[PDB]
Order: sequence, then C-alpha cells, then structure tokens
Amino acid sequence: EGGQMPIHMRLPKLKGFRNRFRTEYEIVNVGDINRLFPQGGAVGVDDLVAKGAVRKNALVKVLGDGKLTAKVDVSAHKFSGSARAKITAAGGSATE
Amino acid sequence: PKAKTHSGASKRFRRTGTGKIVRQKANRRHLLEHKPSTRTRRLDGRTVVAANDTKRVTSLLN
Amino acid sequence: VRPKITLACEVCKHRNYITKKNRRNDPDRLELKKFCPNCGKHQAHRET
Amino acid sequence: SSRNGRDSAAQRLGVKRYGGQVVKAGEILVRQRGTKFHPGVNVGRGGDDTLFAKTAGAVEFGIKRGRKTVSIVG
RNA sequence: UCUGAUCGUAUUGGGCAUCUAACCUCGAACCCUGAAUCGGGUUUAGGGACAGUGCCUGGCGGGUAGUUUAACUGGGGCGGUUGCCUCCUAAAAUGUAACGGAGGCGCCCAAAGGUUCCCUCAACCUGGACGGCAAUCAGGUGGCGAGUGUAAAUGCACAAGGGAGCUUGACUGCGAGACUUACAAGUCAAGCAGGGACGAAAGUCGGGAUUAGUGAUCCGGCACCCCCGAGUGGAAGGGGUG
RNA sequence: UUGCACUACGAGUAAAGAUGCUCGUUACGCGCGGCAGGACGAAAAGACCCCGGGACCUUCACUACAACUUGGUAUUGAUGU
RNA sequence: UACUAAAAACACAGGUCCGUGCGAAGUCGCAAGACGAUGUAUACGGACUGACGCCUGCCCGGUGCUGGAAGGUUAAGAGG
RNA sequence: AUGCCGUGGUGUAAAGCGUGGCAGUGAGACGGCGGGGGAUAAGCUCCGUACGUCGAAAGGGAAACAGCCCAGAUCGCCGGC
RNA sequence: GGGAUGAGCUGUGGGUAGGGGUGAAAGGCCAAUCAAACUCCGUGAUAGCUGGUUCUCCCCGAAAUGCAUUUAGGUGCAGC
RNA sequence: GCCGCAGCGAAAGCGAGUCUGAAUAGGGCGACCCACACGCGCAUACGCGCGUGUGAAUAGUGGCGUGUUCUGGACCCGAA
RNA sequence: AAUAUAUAGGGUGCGGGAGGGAACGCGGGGAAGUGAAACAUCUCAGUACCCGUAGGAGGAGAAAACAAUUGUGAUUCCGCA
Ligand SMILES: *C(=O)[C@H](CCSC)NC=O
Ligand SMILES: [Mg+2]
Ligand SMILES: [Mg+2]
Ligand SMILES: [Mg+2]
Ligand SMILES: [Mg+2]
Ligand SMILES: [Mg+2]
Ligand SMILES: [Mg+2]
Ligand SMILES: [Mg+2]
Ligand SMILES: [Mg+2]
Ligand SMILES: [Mg+2]
Ligand SMILES: [Mg+2]
Ligand SMILES: [Mg+2]
Ligand SMILES: [Mg+2]
Ligand SMILES: [Mg+2]
Ligand SMILES: [Mg+2]
Ligand SMILES: [Mg+2]
Ligand SMILES: [Mg+2]
Ligand SMILES: [Mg+2]
Ligand SMILES: [Mg+2]
Ligand SMILES: [Mg+2]
Ligand SMILES: [Mg+2]
Ligand SMILES: [Mg+2]
Ligand SMILES: [Mg+2]
Ligand SMILES: [Mg+2]
Ligand SMILES: [Mg+2]
Ligand SMILES: [Mg+2]
Ligand SMILES: [Mg+2]
Ligand SMILES: [Mg+2]
Ligand SMILES: [Mg+2]
Ligand SMILES: [Mg+2]
Ligand SMILES: [Mg+2]
Ligand SMILES: [Mg+2]
Ligand SMILES: [Mg+2]
Ligand SMILES: [Mg+2]
Ligand SMILES: [Mg+2]
Ligand SMILES: [Mg+2]
Ligand SMILES: [Mg+2]
Ligand SMILES: [Mg+2]
Ligand SMILES: [Mg+2]
Ligand SMILES: [Mg+2]
Ligand SMILES: [Mg+2]
Ligand SMILES: [Mg+2]
Ligand SMILES: [Mg+2]
Ligand SMILES: [Mg+2]
Ligand SMILES: [Mg+2]
Ligand SMILES: [Mg+2]
Ligand SMILES: [Mg+2]
Ligand SMILES: [Mg+2]
Ligand SMILES: [Mg+2]
Ligand SMILES: [Mg+2]
Ligand SMILES: [Mg+2]
Ligand SMILES: [Mg+2]
Ligand SMILES: [Mg+2]
Ligand SMILES: [Mg+2]
Ligand SMILES: [Mg+2]
Ligand SMILES: [Mg+2]
Ligand SMILES: [Mg+2]
Ligand SMILES: [Mg+2]
Ligand SMILES: [Mg+2]
Ligand SMILES: [Mg+2]
Ligand SMILES: [Mg+2]
Ligand SMILES: [Mg+2]
Ligand SMILES: [Mg+2]
Ligand SMILES: [Mg+2]
Ligand SMILES: [Mg+2]
Ligand SMILES: [Mg+2]
Ligand SMILES: [Mg+2]
Ligand SMILES: [Mg+2]
Ligand SMILES: [Mg+2]
Ligand SMILES: [Mg+2]
Ligand SMILES: [Mg+2]
Ligand SMILES: [Zn+2]
Repeated sequence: EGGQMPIHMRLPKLKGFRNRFRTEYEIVNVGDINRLFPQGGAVGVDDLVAKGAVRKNALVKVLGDGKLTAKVDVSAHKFSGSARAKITAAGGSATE
Repeated sequence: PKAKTHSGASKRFRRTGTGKIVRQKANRRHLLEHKPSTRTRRLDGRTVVAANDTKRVTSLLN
Repeated sequence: VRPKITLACEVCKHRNYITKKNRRNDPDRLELKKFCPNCGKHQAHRET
Repeated sequence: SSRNGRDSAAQRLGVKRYGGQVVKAGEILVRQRGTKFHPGVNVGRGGDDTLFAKTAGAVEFGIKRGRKTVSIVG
C-alpha cells in the first residue's frame, strides 16, 4: 500500500482454531424427501444418492425444513430434532 | 502453475453465506484499563469489509 | 506512582475489574463493593 | 528558526441539523464544546455536550430565558 | 539412635609428588639403500598422561565478510521540526497551506467520582486588642469583573463555583439511531434486563463542565472458563473470555 | 558533422540572449583567398551540485567467521601421600 | 604517479623502543612442509625517527601493552 | 451582502445516486477577487474562491505574443448577419 | 637537460595470480583497461530512472487535490 | 476428484436456524414470493397463519472468445 | 633386512586398472546477483557450478510399514487429495 502497514497486517487475526477431527454431515431436508419420494417407502442412504439429493460416500443427516406428508421409513445417520417430529407425525420411523 | 493465496489474508478474513467478507476490529489486544466498556463493546465482534477495500481483499483471498 | 491494580473478589477470587490508585496517598489495598458476574450480586473486592 | 508550527486536528463542531429539518430518533443535532445551545423538549445533552435527539420529529430553535435552546416538535 | 565430636575400614572425587607402558622427539646409530639432509622400520638417549588433535564451552576478535546510516528543507549541509490538545491566520456552515503568529500534553484525584439537600463570589467603603494595603469579626454596597486540579477557546451565578450527609454506576449483559471518515481508527447515544447507591418520591448515576494525559499488528505473560486433546484414558500444547 | 534551405541587419517580441515571428531598413546571380563575432559551433547521455544505485576505505555502528586463547571429556594408564 | 605531479614526497647511513632461547619470533599453507637461515641475542623480525653538532622537559588520570591474584562477577561439565 | 443546510412550487433529455469491469492523474500555469510569509518587492512563495482561460482549444482581436478580450472548428459553398 | 664503476644498465632462461601478487609507497603496476585484471557461466542480473512501442475511424472525456507513506520525481485508497 | 446442493459457532455441537447471554431481551450472520381470487378464529379496509393454484421466478456447471490479474525474462532496449 | 621367530621389501609368472562420450542417474561439497520497495533470519535453491561413481537405465524394493478398533499388505511412477 505504499509504505503504511497494509490491510493484511493492521487487522487482528480471526479468533480460534480449526478442529482437526471435525466430522461433517451432508444434508437433506425433510421437504426434499416429500418431493423426491411422494409415495414414501424405505429411504436409505443409497437411494438419496441416486435421486440426486446428497453426495456419494459421506455421512448423511436429515434436517427438518419443509412439509412432509408422505409416509416414509428413513434410515440415515444422526437425525435432527425437528426432523424426528415430522417423520413420526406422518406415521413413519427414523433409525440410525 | 497454480494460483497461491495470501497466508495473511486467509487468517484475517472469511466469507459468510452470501458472499460478504468479514474481519475483526483493532485496538483490543492490550492496553485495556483506560478504555471504557462503551469502547470495548464497540470494538467487539465482527463487521463487514468496507466497500473501498473489498477489491484488494477479494483478490488476496482467491 | 499510579500503578494498575486489579480487584479480586472476596468469595470466588475472580479478577473482575482493573483500575488505578495512587500508591503514596493510598498505601493500603483498596476495598470497594463491586458487582461480580459469577456470583450475580455485589460482593467486596480487595486488590491483589 | 521558529518555535511555532503545531496545531491540532479540526473537530468538526457545529449545527448538524438546521431548523425545520425532520430527524430520526437518536440523531446528533448540535455538536459543540460547552453549552452554546441548551437542550429543550425531546433533546438530551450528551457526555461531551452533543445535543442528540430523543424522539423523531422536526428541529426548531428558540429562546428560553436568555439561553437559546434546541427542541423537537413530535 | 537424635544433636555434636573424634577414630577406623571400604568405595569414590579434587590437590601434590614419583613411575613408564600409551603418546611425543628436526637428539644419536643401523637397515630397506645400488646412488638418499625424504619417508618408513629396529634399537638407544630423553620428555610424559602433560603436550598435540576430535567434540562441547566461555573469552577475545576491523585480521576478514555482509550491510545499515530516515525525511521535511525557497539547492544540499549546519540549526530546527515530526504524534496529541486549544486559539488566530481561515474570507460570518464544515474544511484549508507555509521553516506563519501564540501556548499546552506523555498527567492528576479513592475524592477533585455517584447522589441528595443547602449556600453566593471578587473588588470597594465604614467600625474593631495585638493587626499593617491585605489574616479573623460586624454592617452597607456589589449580577458577575471571582472561581474552574491543569494551556486555550466555548460554557457555567438556574450554577458546571463553595460546604455538608450517606456512599462506589471509576457497573455485568446489550444497544435503535447518528456524527466524523480513503481505509485503519475516533465520538455520541435514547432505551431494555440483571444486581446496586442516593432520594419521601420524581428520578439521576456505564468517572471527572467539555475537548489533550497516548501506541496498530505480531509474538508472548498471567488469571479464570473446561472448547480441541494426533489409537484410547490422561497429559503436553493449542482455543475462548478478562 | 549533417531535421530542413534561393540560411541579412536593427528595434522589438517569445521558454525571458532569434537567419526563420512583428514593424522596418538594407542587399544584382556564382565562385576564389583570408579573419574567427554568432549559429547557445563540434567533440564527450557534466567530472562540480542534487536525487536514486554501486564500489572501496575507517571505527569504541550492527551482526557474524577465521586466527589466537580458557575449561570439561575422549585418546589416558599405574602407585604413594 | 608507464600516459598532465620528480618534489619539500619515499629510500637512506645513524638512533631508540618492542618482540624472539632456536624445526625461534614473524610469514606462506587446512596440514605436511618451506622461508627466516644452512643464521643463534654483536643474530633475526616489527614500529617510529632519519648524516652530523648541541639537545631531547613535565604528565600513568583516559586508551593500550607488561606483570599480579586478595576480593567480587562469570560457561559447558559434575550435582539432581 | 453572499455562501451553506432542509423544505413546498415551477423549469430543465444526455443531471444525481447504488453496485460491477478497465483506467489515467497525484510536478501544474498565468489572470480576476480575499489573505499569510516578503520590504504590503518579484514573471516570487503558500492557501481560499458551483471563479475564468491554458493544460487538452483551432478561429477573430491585442503589431508579434500558451494563460487577457470575443467565441468553442462534423463536412462542403466565389451567399447573408 | 640528469646520471654515466654503480643502490648502474642490459640479454637469455626461471619464480610469485586476483581480496591475491609485487611495490626505495605513487593506490603505483600486474598484456594500450586496475579503490580489486581478463574470459566463460549464474544470465535475458536488477534499476521507484532516461529512451522507444508500428493501420484507420466513430462516441464520451480527465487530473496535477485530499489522507497515509524510510514518504516527497514513487505508491495504496478516495476525488475526477 | 472438483464446483453446486444450508447455514451458524473459536470449538464441542445444534441445524431454517444459530452464536452471545441469566433472558420466550436485544443484536450479529443466515433463511423466508402473499403480483394472485378463494377457504381460516380474519375484516370499518389493507393483513395474520395455512391450504388450493391463477401454476408466480430463482441456477448452477463445463467449453470456447475477450478485458484485467498471478508465477515465470513477461511490452522492448540500457548500468556501475 | 636391521634381527632372533618374522615382517617391511625385493625376484618371477598370470589376470585387471588408466582415458574419451550430448543427455539422463545416484552419493558428497555448495554460491551470489535477486525477491523481501533498505537488510542480517528467510528467499533465490539444495538452483548454477564443482567432486566421486556408474548403468542401458539408475535409485528404491520384500515391513522394526501404515491405519484406528473395521481393515490395507514389497517398491517405483502418473492423476487427485
Ligand atoms: C566549480 O565551479 C568547479 C568547476 C566545475 S566547471 C563549471 N568544480 C570542480 O572542479
Ligand atoms: Mg488477548
Ligand atoms: Mg474493560
Ligand atoms: Mg485519602
Ligand atoms: Mg513545545
Ligand atoms: Mg482548531
Ligand atoms: Mg567493513
Ligand atoms: Mg546483497
Ligand atoms: Mg533530502
Ligand atoms: Mg536550505
Ligand atoms: Mg469556519
Ligand atoms: Mg467561509
Ligand atoms: Mg461528593
Ligand atoms: Mg459542586
Ligand atoms: Mg476505569
Ligand atoms: Mg450499535
Ligand atoms: Mg434497575
Ligand atoms: Mg430506600
Ligand atoms: Mg444511562
Ligand atoms: Mg469522560
Ligand atoms: Mg480536564
Ligand atoms: Mg512483524
Ligand atoms: Mg491421545
Ligand atoms: Mg492447558
Ligand atoms: Mg463478551
Ligand atoms: Mg547575401
Ligand atoms: Mg535581434
Ligand atoms: Mg527579423
Ligand atoms: Mg518564413
Ligand atoms: Mg570563402
Ligand atoms: Mg564559441
Ligand atoms: Mg557545444
Ligand atoms: Mg545526465
Ligand atoms: Mg579494539
Ligand atoms: Mg605522470
Ligand atoms: Mg611458528
Ligand atoms: Mg633487545
Ligand atoms: Mg614504538
Ligand atoms: Mg619523516
Ligand atoms: Mg633505520
Ligand atoms: Mg595505572
Ligand atoms: Mg465505475
Ligand atoms: Mg506524490
Ligand atoms: Mg503536489
Ligand atoms: Mg496550487
Ligand atoms: Mg492577491
Ligand atoms: Mg509562479
Ligand atoms: Mg501534461
Ligand atoms: Mg486560442
Ligand atoms: Mg474546457
Ligand atoms: Mg489567439
Ligand atoms: Mg495575428
Ligand atoms: Mg646529455
Ligand atoms: Mg650538470
Ligand atoms: Mg656526467
Ligand atoms: Mg616466464
Ligand atoms: Mg595497463
Ligand atoms: Mg569487489
Ligand atoms: Mg537466476
Ligand atoms: Mg532490464
Ligand atoms: Mg465532447
Ligand atoms: Mg515507516
Ligand atoms: Mg488510483
Ligand atoms: Mg464455518
Ligand atoms: Mg435472531
Ligand atoms: Mg572411467
Ligand atoms: Mg543474499
Ligand atoms: Mg531487496
Ligand atoms: Mg528494488
Ligand atoms: Mg554397459
Ligand atoms: Mg538397481
Ligand atoms: Zn464473586
């Protein structure tokens, strides 16, 4: 910047560390289970890959934004809190 | 070859979910006795990089 | 001549406040009633 | 040689909102040293005598026993 | 068998002295050697666990090597100056240069802060033991000429000036909205909750009449919170908040 | 050496010292031999000064190293006191 | 000072100081080795003065150089 | 007096503002007016001016004459004001 | 013009090499070059500095100010 | 494998939310069509929440051109 | 041999080495200009250069390996991460 202390040395560093052992979760909403699977059924981790809602070879996690009216039977890692409420309200189940 | 990024700007800036760029504020690491709590709360948290520095900061992060 | 003293609590011994006094006008340790956020109420505070 | 030459920064004092001008609540009206103007209805003083606004309205100036005042008509 | 003393043995270090066998000798002789002031070997005369050399470590070190040694400036050097705060220049908003004109700051105060109540100053005049132009008293006059911890300007007699009572808001969690601004910073803030001070209440209080009394980042230090813990349980280290 | 060329002088004017611009005044066209006032004549990207870079030189500028020097340990052992 | 300086500059014989006891001190080399010198303090290396004559005063606080070790300060190793 | 800030009218195409791509500039010059430094000297120096021209603007005028006065060249004409 | 039996001059052969040599000492000389030779290579060294950068036309059109700067003939951001 | 598909937090973690905090207080960052009748406990009217759609407007990614930019000698020429 | 056991050495007889080559390979020594708008840590770069030594390729190569409660199973090389 011409001699004054630059913008990348005036400001302080962002606080914290990065977790070396952080486990990520790919994400599907429960309103996408409704649109992709309108008649319900067994919704596994492999059927969400092929229908184009989650990636390959990753831990999944079912969150709860949307309206679920289908009667699904969803199997996934690490369900949410508002997601179990909307799946069992439609008569389904939710196993790990 | 492949484009290197600036190691100092990646430790001082980051991006939000809609593409804004944020930073922390200065005058807070030491000499904190004479600074009243009306000043250390103004200097707390994060703000957005100002619109006149957003072009040099974008081309250091990328 | 005016050092920076710090005020530790009397119950939890947390060091909540920092201020300045005069060493020669006030040779002893200051005692003030200040709000302690750990206890949630006003306690006593000597120096360290 | 000289012993002069140093000055300070300019502090940008003065009336920041004139008469009849519609303000929002919290707006700095007359920044100054001391009480050149005094606070009136819906105007609070401030630490360094800054004379901000307490309620949205229009600024009007007047006299209240020799001291000239800033008020806000809600 | 505790405190102290002294004697003895064993095992270990440091001094001093002697020894020879490592090592040392450009002292001497002999052989390889026919030709050798080289080298090597044998023997002898001496030195001797020292010296020399390896590794570690202090010293000393322009002998040598790499470099640094600021800018403004009526040329450069010499002298001076560099950040902050107030005034004038500055042309009746704000801002405005010069090595233009004057001055302050790198603090101070545990009350000189917070609150509730109460008071009016300086100067002049008249009377009074020591007492004088001027100490304290008494009475007239006096609307700001005194005072403000500290420079100047803007304020302040409604007092922000003087005095007294109780006190710690010289708070923790925040902050709608603004000023100023290239950016970094700087500054003001109604109001909401916690737990308090003073007040009968209304209310006021996030230091000081206001603006100077200060230093970005990096790297660290300490206190606490228990967030991560390189297979696991811990720990070392790291992280947050002051 | 060389941007040109049928390349006057005076008083002005202009980047402040004009063959080239203004207003005048003077001068037939071309050579040859001489003199050196001007063409800011030619020659050398000023040696002075200043700003930036370099080199080499000095020291009680800084940070290093060789040389010299101290101690421990290794080579390195025995016996007395 | 070849190529703008031949001088009052350097050298010089004489002087004094300091170092050197002998594969010396000093120098050239990482070393071996070499010069010194086939020399041995009347010799050799360094520094300054510069034939000769008469002379060369006072100062050891500062900075060196030489000697000393009572005291303080001070490394690795040993100790743990 | 002007200047400045807000507002309600009236007028005005190539004004304003927010956000992206690519810049150049950061040596200024004289003249009008208000000032500082200078001797109320300078073709001097340093600031102010919704002031001008040159810079980056040709033409006409001031004899010549970047910066003064008139006026801003799209092209053509042997027309006019 | 100076020396010209001397510290003379000269021929032939040899030795000393680049932070080195050699120097009766001038920073002199080391192949017409020396306050550190020459040649190849690193190498197309770097230069906030000077020079240069080539065909056309149509629309619009600046700036020489602010703030910061080991900065003042450079540059970042704003202004245009 | 890369970019897109969910963000927030220093992180544990929670997830159309989340961090801060004592807070169902306020902020930060993130998400969220009422141009649309209708139906709903709406109604002086616009709305509130959710259906039905009248079937509203999001969107990325890979190639090839261009303008700048990064690392390379990087527009070309030139030192001591 | 000195000198005794013997060795150093010498006599004789068969093999082998030496030096060259444009690149590539392995092992060892190792810059500065430069970039950091100065500079020494750092960079330039284990680059340029030098030394030893090969082969038609060389080096590495048969777990005292990774991994994380499951597992992969010598090395080299190319693409990702
Ligand atoms: C100074 O005048 C002198 C002469 C330069 S020539 C104009 N400087 C050095 O010799
Ligand atoms: Mg900290
Ligand atoms: Mg604090
Ligand atoms: Mg006291
Ligand atoms: Mg001063
Ligand atoms: Mg001022
Ligand atoms: Mg040197
Ligand atoms: Mg260098
Ligand atoms: Mg200068
Ligand atoms: Mg001068
Ligand atoms: Mg003004
Ligand atoms: Mg004005
Ligand atoms: Mg009080
Ligand atoms: Mg008072
Ligand atoms: Mg304080
Ligand atoms: Mg806020
Ligand atoms: Mg309360
Ligand atoms: Mg009470
Ligand atoms: Mg308050
Ligand atoms: Mg204050
Ligand atoms: Mg004050
Ligand atoms: Mg740093
Ligand atoms: Mg572990
Ligand atoms: Mg810890
Ligand atoms: Mg906090
Ligand atoms: Mg003629
Ligand atoms: Mg003339
Ligand atoms: Mg003429
Ligand atoms: Mg002509
Ligand atoms: Mg002639
Ligand atoms: Mg001449
Ligand atoms: Mg000439
Ligand atoms: Mg020149
Ligand atoms: Mg010395
Ligand atoms: Mg000569
Ligand atoms: Mg010797
Ligand atoms: Mg002697
Ligand atoms: Mg001497
Ligand atoms: Mg002499
Ligand atoms: Mg002599
Ligand atoms: Mg002495
Ligand atoms: Mg633009
Ligand atoms: Mg500049
Ligand atoms: Mg300028
Ligand atoms: Mg100007
Ligand atoms: Mg004038
Ligand atoms: Mg001028
Ligand atoms: Mg120009
Ligand atoms: Mg013109
Ligand atoms: Mg124009
Ligand atoms: Mg004209
Ligand atoms: Mg004319
Ligand atoms: Mg003769
Ligand atoms: Mg003669
Ligand atoms: Mg003669
Ligand atoms: Mg020869
Ligand atoms: Mg020569
Ligand atoms: Mg050199
Ligand atoms: Mg290179
Ligand atoms: Mg170049
Ligand atoms: Mg135009
Ligand atoms: Mg600086
Ligand atoms: Mg720019
Ligand atoms: Mg994140
Ligand atoms: Mg929220
Ligand atoms: Mg070979
Ligand atoms: Mg280097
Ligand atoms: Mg550099
Ligand atoms: Mg450079
Ligand atoms: Mg072969
Ligand atoms: Mg092999
Ligand atoms: Zn407590």
